[PDB]
Amino acid sequence: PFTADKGKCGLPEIFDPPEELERKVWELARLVWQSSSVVFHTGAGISTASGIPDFRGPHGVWTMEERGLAPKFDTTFESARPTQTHMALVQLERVGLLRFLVSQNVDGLHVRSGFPRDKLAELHGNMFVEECAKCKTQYVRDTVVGTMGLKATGRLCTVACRGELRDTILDWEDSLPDRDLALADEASRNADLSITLGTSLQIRPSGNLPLATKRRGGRLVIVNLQPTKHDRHADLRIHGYVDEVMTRLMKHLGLEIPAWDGPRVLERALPPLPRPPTPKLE
Ligand SMILES: Nc1ncnc2c1ncn2[C@@H]1O[C@H](COP(=O)(O)OP(=O)(O)OC[C@H]2O[C@H](O)[C@H](O)[C@@H]2O)[C@@H](O)[C@H]1O
Ligand SMILES: Nc1cc(Cl)c(S(N)(=O)=O)cc1S(N)(=O)=O
Ligand SMILES: [Cl-]
Ligand SMILES: [Zn+2]
Repeated sequence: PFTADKGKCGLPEIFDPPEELERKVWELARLVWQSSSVVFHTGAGISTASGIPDFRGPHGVWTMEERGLAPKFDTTFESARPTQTHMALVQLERVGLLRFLVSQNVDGLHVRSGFPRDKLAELHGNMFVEECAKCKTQYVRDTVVGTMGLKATGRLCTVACRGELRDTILDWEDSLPDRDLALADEASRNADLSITLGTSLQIRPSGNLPLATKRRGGRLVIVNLQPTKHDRHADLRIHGYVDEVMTRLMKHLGLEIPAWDGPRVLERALPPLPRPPTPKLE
């Protein structure tokens, strides 16, 4: 924990100028239109505009620690609202343009946004989620589960079990959940487009999954203000605020970003809603 490798922290931000930013989000739209199977990979960068500081940005948890400063939260995890980017990802799944969502975020915001859990891999856990050791039944709580590191929460399974409920927050030494990692790897490998949003891609294996898309001629788009570990491997790197990128993209795709009704859990994805017809491309 103390010596744990926190990676490259506080690298300078890159800002694509407006003309170039506009061009690259139109190119992103084209890649989304052309793709049979789109997988999104999300990290701390997608929750910064809700007041949750990232890890390795200029004011990241780890960056600030490295300079002897403190991170600053503008929300609690319970009062955090899903961003435009979160709500855009809900809509893209609803209209069938998102096959799978792989997240490193423990903030519970994808679940609470109404994103279907059967299309979500939560690689590092979910702070609102506790799991029964005996029957592996998961409980999505309305409050943060008070422990980390897969500890006993003090609550017992209510399954028609009295099993010990434990948090789902990995500590440094913990293996990733095999179900989430298995499904994330399968999605990434079979995707012909992987789009990274607000991740520096420094954590193995989470950060390596988008590269798996590149096998058998898949395309990789990295959306990030800072450089990322796999920048060289990207077909497209967009240096801009993920909210500006996702709003411009939804506008290109002719989709509205849906209203957040407040914290809501959806276990299973629906058949796709209607979507606009595809533009002519070539
Ligand atoms: N609004 C924004 N728009 C675009 N990029 C942004 C924005 N805000 C931040 N960024 C970028 O978002 C990126 C966030 O990168 P990192 O902070 O490493 O977060 P991770 O998800 O990859 O951390 C992985 C794990 O590491 C931890 O130990 C935990 O275990 C994590 O789950 C930066 O490069 C920012 O430039
Ligand atoms: N950015 C961030 C910072 C912290 Cl400190 C935590 S944690 N360890 O308190 O869950 C979680 C996140 S996020 N939004 O990536 O889930
Ligand atoms: Cl909190
Ligand atoms: Zn149980």
